Amino acid sequence: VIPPAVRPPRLFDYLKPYVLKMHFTNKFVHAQVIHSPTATVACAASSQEKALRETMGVTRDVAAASKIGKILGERLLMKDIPAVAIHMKKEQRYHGKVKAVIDSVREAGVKLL
Amino acid sequence: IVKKHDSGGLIWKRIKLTSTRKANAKTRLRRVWQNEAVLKACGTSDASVS
Amino acid sequence: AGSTKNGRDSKPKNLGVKKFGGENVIPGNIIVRQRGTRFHPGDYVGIGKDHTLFALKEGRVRFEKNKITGRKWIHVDPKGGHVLHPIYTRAAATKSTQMETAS
Amino acid sequence: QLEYLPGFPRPDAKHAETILAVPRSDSGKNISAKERKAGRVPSIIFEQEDGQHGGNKRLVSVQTNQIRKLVTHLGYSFFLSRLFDVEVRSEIGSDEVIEKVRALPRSIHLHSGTDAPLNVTFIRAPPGTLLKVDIPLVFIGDDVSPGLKKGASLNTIKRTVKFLCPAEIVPPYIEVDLSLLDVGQKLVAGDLKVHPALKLIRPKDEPIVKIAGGRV
Amino acid sequence: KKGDVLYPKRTKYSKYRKGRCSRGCKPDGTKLGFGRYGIKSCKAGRLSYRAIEAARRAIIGHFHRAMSGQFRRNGKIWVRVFADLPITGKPTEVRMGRGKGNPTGWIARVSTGQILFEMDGVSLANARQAATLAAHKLCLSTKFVQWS
RNA sequence: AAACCGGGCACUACGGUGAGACGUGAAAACACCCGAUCCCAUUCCGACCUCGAUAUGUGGAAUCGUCUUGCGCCAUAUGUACUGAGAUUGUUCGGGAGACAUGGUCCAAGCCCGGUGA
RNA sequence: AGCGUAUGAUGUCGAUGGCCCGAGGUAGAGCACUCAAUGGGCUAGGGUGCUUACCAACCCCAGGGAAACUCCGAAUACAGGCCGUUCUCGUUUGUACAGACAGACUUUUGGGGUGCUAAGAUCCAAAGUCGAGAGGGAAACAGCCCAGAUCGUACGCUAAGGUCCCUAAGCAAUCACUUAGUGGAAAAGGAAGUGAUCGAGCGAUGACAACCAGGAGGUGGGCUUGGAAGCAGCCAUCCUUUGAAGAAAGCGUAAUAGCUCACUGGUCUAGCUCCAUGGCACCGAAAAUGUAUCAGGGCUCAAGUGAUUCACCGAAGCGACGAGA
RNA sequence: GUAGGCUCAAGCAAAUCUGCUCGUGAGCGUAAUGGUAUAAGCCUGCCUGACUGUGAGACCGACUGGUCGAACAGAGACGAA
Ligand SMILES: [K+]
Ligand SMILES: [K+]
Ligand SMILES: [Mg+2]
Ligand SMILES: [Mg+2]
Ligand SMILES: [Mg+2]
Ligand SMILES: [Mg+2]
Ligand SMILES: [Mg+2]
Ligand SMILES: [Mg+2]
Ligand SMILES: [Mg+2]
Ligand SMILES: [Mg+2]
Ligand SMILES: [Mg+2]
Ligand SMILES: [Mg+2]
Ligand SMILES: [Mg+2]
Ligand SMILES: [Mg+2]
Ligand SMILES: [Mg+2]
Ligand SMILES: [Mg+2]
Ligand SMILES: [Mg+2]
Ligand SMILES: [Mg+2]
Ligand SMILES: [Mg+2]
Ligand SMILES: [Mg+2]
Ligand SMILES: [Mg+2]
Ligand SMILES: [Mg+2]
Ligand SMILES: [Mg+2]
Ligand SMILES: [Mg+2]
Ligand SMILES: [Mg+2]
Ligand SMILES: [Mg+2]
Ligand SMILES: [Mg+2]
Ligand SMILES: [Mg+2]
Ligand SMILES: [Mg+2]
Ligand SMILES: [Mg+2]
Ligand SMILES: [Mg+2]
Ligand SMILES: [Mg+2]
Ligand SMILES: [Mg+2]
Ligand SMILES: [Mg+2]
Ligand SMILES: [Mg+2]
Ligand SMILES: [Mg+2]
Repeated sequence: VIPPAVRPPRLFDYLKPYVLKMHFTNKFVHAQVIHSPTATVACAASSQEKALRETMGVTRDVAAASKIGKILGERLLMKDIPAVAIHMKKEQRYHGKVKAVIDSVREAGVKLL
Repeated sequence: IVKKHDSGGLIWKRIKLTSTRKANAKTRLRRVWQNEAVLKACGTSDASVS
Repeated sequence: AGSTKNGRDSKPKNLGVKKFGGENVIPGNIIVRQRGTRFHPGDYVGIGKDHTLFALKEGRVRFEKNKITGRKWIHVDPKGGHVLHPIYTRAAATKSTQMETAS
Repeated sequence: QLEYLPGFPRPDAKHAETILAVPRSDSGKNISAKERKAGRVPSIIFEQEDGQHGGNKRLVSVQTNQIRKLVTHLGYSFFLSRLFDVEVRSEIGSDEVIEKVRALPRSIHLHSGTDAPLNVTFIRAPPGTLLKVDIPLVFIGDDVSPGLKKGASLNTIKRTVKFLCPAEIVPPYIEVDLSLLDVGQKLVAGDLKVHPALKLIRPKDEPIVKIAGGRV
Repeated sequence: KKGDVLYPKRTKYSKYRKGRCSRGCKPDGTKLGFGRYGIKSCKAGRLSYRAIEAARRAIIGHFHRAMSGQFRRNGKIWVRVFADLPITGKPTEVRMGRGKGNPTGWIARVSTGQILFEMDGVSLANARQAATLAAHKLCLSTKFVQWS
């Protein structure tokens, strides 16, 4: 079948302008928080960064995803962003690296919307 | 106008298109053509001081 | 003797659009009464169990059409604009006021 | 090398008339009916280049008698596959030449019941312009063919073939020789003898004509 | 098909609207699709399938008689008009309303300019004579068409 | 630093979706090549997905570019169909398709991370 | 419920138009789905005697019908916001009093269904008139055209419709057409009168019509066949000499014979024949008390038809003067 | 009801799987129409919100009456959320 175009969820009562999106490659893990009204990155954490690619041994596994999630949660609380909304792609489930990033963000003290 | 002339028992006679009827139609056409010319000339802009 | 076996029809249902594009709505106003999703719900539009579309916020009806598939959505553009989630107004907006009054 | 090759048909000198046109101030059914009541066919002269924004279009009217005579004498398909000189004057018999152009008649609308001309369309074709033209086919050699001497019948599948043509060497027709055709086998569009600068638009495996088996 | 008389083998519905037939043309003009000669209509109207088959039989018989030997069978006809609309009727001594009547025949709706027959494999004179012979079976005004 | 390159998000049918041909793996990136111990995948199966593992192999599959095109899509005729008002039993004034036909597949363009330039 | 009245109380309306803006799936069109359906190209295959004028699925090309099909798709209409015009409350609502719930006809059968594309039929949509509306026109006339009667006048201007008489006002003006009383009932089809325009073909190289002379040879083509010889039928339909002549277009013969035509030369001399678009005429055209299908006279020496033009007549419409509420 | 997972029908190649075309033509108990693809279809686990009392605001409309519904209180089901 022809795949339908993916739409953001429809607004019901409130805006919720901060959206968390995750990306994983063969070498690095990524996590971007997007400000939807301006299409700008409010906060981002990845193991490809110059300050982070040497402070951890493995930059591609589940442990790296957990570390990047904790770093992103601390950075989000530093920018006074109390809560984010989770966006999963077509192939992403609540398992493995996605689960590690989500659990580390929630454990850092950021509410999930 | 009634256009039923060859059916039924109620006679609606066919009004012949005479030259006098054509003259009246031409007069009505001249009136509507002058009205249309006035509307074309005046339709380019609106009057001010509203 | 002749007899027709066709004499039935059903009562009218009065389906269709009640609020066209640009019309003002208040919460609870029915926008479309339909069978199935002839129009899909958009932002600030609810959908009922008989696929009735109703406004969730005060605002104006706006129609959207997908150019590729032909699917149509109906949105309400809210009168006072978007309202942030209360967790952002309690914390992020107070820090926003602090950042504004420090500037 | 932009000349008709030897041994190929050229446009005839007898039908090389100049089409006379006068300008037309508007478009629509109203002015078209008023022009046809005055004995003129509404028309348009345009070009390929800016198809959006009109084609540098000029609205004209041509005489009904000249168009009817040309379509009757040439034929419908032969009229649409032959270049013409179009002269635009300020009025009929004047001297203020507004445009003198060599144009192809792109389309002509004849009335479905009375076959009176309702619209003629001319596209500007200066040298070096490539036009999609439907060239009619002339079938010769049917009195010499072995297939039709035996009593079989001719299935003429196509009467026109579409070609992309430079404007200089648009053939008025393509002669199809049937003389080496006995019963059963067929000619395709690749078998047509054309100038090398003409390109088939449809695939070469399109059957043109076929001698089908006569009933024993 | 069904040999001579042409109507559908089946229809989705048995009883149709009357419809309107006095209007309708071909807005782009008409050209022959299969043959070199043809018959087109000049008016808009209704033709019964029996009249269409009578005209076809007249063309076929004229080609069968005027040509002999090997060119007798070389004349080919195309029938471009098809009676696919059923008509109904009611018997005598029957009052006006107890439902629609039983189907009684088939008609074809014809527009102005619509091509009715096409001919190939014959001479121009025989095509003209077959067109004249076929026109007398039809209740609509027709015209002889030549490919050009 | 200001441009360029890679990836992620965003924009979007002139920007979509196919086909063919030619290239490209920058000291970097993406993917594949390899495995199935734990998580996960299989109503059988590392086929898919997942978790692992790659001083440098490959761009065969995908992913990037360039052209050629097919459908679409956008723009635009001319004429006709149809139609609103009006009865010279529609001699007028307006609207105007579908199918044709002609061109185009633009221009502009945001944020973050990494690399080269530095 | 909708629609009438009276009397209160509220809105700033109601009505109508402009601009902006919104969803459409009808008319039309088209085949991309469904149904209905035409011709061809390829070949599976079936079946015949390697072969198979026999049919041949699936694809491909051409083609293109539908109220209960839609790749498309109007004009109108409708909803909403704002702003003009009307200065009228005709709007909403309280209270009190109703009547009415049998409708008719006309708008191309060009909004449709049913009926027979019948009905002064019947049933819905959208207008109008009658109902409940007089006046002028349509001979006479509920429903068509024009137009809304408070009253008076022996004043004026107009609408529809008229201007030879009947009958108020033109034997009106200019340019064309018809000679059928067409106008002033009736189709397919026939005939080709009379104009307008554009073609086509032939033509002093002599065309058309007319008169004169030839119209041949292989050949009696082969078959068929009692005979078929140009001419019952089948197949061939070539060639030659020619100025020209068909293996013959008519007739005619049992078959031959014979007489013409196509074709050609001579004489004569100026244009001749058919194609297209549309103009106006002719035939097709028979009912019953009495002409009886311009109302009648009569009209072509238009008072008929097409186009252009000027005056006038014409209503209870509108004005003037006088009078009411 | 919910959470998770999955994607039909038809055609073609190999000749039931595996793939490629294609697009709503499958399914959704039951007529027809409209709708529908990370579903409204199919499979699995647990459940019983197939609750109690209400309801801003609308859609139908002679009236009787019918329909959709954000949201509130209580008691729950499923879900990492
Ligand atoms: K379940
Ligand atoms: K609750
Ligand atoms: Mg009577
Ligand atoms: Mg009467
Ligand atoms: Mg006169
Ligand atoms: Mg007058
Ligand atoms: Mg226009
Ligand atoms: Mg168009
Ligand atoms: Mg239609
Ligand atoms: Mg059609
Ligand atoms: Mg339809
Ligand atoms: Mg409005
Ligand atoms: Mg009653
Ligand atoms: Mg009643
Ligand atoms: Mg009634
Ligand atoms: Mg009507
Ligand atoms: Mg009716
Ligand atoms: Mg009737
Ligand atoms: Mg009646
Ligand atoms: Mg009655
Ligand atoms: Mg009414
Ligand atoms: Mg009464
Ligand atoms: Mg009244
Ligand atoms: Mg009256
Ligand atoms: Mg009277
Ligand atoms: Mg009267
Ligand atoms: Mg009054
Ligand atoms: Mg008098
Ligand atoms: Mg008469
Ligand atoms: Mg007559
Ligand atoms: Mg008598
Ligand atoms: Mg006067
Ligand atoms: Mg008076
Ligand atoms: Mg008065
Ligand atoms: Mg007074
Ligand atoms: Mg799910």
